[PDB]
Amino acid sequence: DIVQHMEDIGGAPPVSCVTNEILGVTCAPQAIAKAT
Amino acid sequence: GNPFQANVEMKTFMERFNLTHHHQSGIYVDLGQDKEVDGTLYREPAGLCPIWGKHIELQQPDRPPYRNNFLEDVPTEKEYKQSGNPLPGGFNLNFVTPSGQRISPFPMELLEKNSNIKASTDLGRCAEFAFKTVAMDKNNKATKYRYPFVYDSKKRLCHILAVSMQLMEGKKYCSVKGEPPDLTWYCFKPRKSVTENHHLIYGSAYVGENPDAFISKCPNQALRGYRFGVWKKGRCLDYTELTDTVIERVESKAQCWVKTFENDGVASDQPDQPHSGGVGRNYGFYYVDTTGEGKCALSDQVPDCLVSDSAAVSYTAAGSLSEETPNFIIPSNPTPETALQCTADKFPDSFGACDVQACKRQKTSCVGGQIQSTSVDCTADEQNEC
Ligand SMILES: *[C@@H]1O[C@H](CO)[C@@H](O)[C@H](O)[C@H]1NC(C)=O
Repeated sequence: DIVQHMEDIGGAPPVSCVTNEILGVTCAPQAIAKAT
Repeated sequence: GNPFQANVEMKTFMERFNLTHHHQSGIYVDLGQDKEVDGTLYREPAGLCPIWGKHIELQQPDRPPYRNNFLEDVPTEKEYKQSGNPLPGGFNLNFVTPSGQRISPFPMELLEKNSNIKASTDLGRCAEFAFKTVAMDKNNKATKYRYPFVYDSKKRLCHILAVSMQLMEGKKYCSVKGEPPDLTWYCFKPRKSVTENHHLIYGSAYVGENPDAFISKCPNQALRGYRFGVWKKGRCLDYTELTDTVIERVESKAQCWVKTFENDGVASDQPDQPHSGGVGRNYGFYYVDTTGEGKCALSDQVPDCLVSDSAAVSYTAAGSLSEETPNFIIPSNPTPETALQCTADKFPDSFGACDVQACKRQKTSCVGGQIQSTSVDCTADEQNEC
């Protein structure tokens, strides 16, 4: 399973926003690249 | 009587070399923690110490739009459609507030005049910033997952990386320079270079949990004039005297510093999901041997003493090539230079018992207002005992 392999080497959660204490909510202005 | 363990000042100084105690994670690849986002467990970099000079080397194809640079934004879907495989861009998080302000890279000037940022050093300010950034899940709820950072001390830019992976290899999953062509991912790995990217500092977001702590707790700099050692049989044995040490001929000290980070025994969390806790061949020193050859001694034994040697420099996988404290880690108000001082007047030459197996003894003294620690020949009759 490719997802297990990715997770194993630190593959990240598929996320669009982050909260930062100084800027608040922070999001991707355009769709993030996905797969093949 | 290990002079390096003899008082409170010394114990604390020495403890800054213990990467198992203070850093507690993989060095080469830091993936020490697991975190849930939407019911899946993800690996998270977790180390408490910043890693000086570490950068992630990319192996994209050598042509536009690829830039082979991990500090470039993660790729947009658009950009990927315009390029083919492998994915372009780099590891930089490219998120913006609704007004368009970037989370990364973030100018240090804006961090030094903001009341939420309580760190004293510029490196801490950047760590703290990273620590105060968590991912949001599919319900827009804050999680406990944090992305690692890289401070660029040359540009005074703090980066949050959208990519926590540090090592990808195997032609099954990634391409080197576009070969094979159908592959999604380019290969990449952690490096330190003898010349490049010394000004880059890589860290898990957890160095900013207590943002000032790296200053007295981590081996930030190379240590000039001493060789790492372990106290054993009543004197300080430097790694040259130990069985498990790896010694290579090197052209310069820089290569040795690179080796402490790149040797295959370094603390790594890379697969199976191991947690080094920071144990591994993380320590070493450059020295000139009795015959005039420059050599590197690599060991997995945490230093608990030092052998004196003006031509030597001790390095760790965490620390810089640089041997002096830079301004970006000095508070706006540690003891790195001062802890090793004495005066002849008070510190007299004390000779330890004879180690009969090696027929040497410790000698400890004050030479040029600094502690000197070496092994000399036992006395004449003491040699009868060898
Ligand atoms: C290094 O760290 C660990 C945990 O604090 C400790 O068990 C180990 O013995 C330490 N080694 C030293 C001080 O040499």
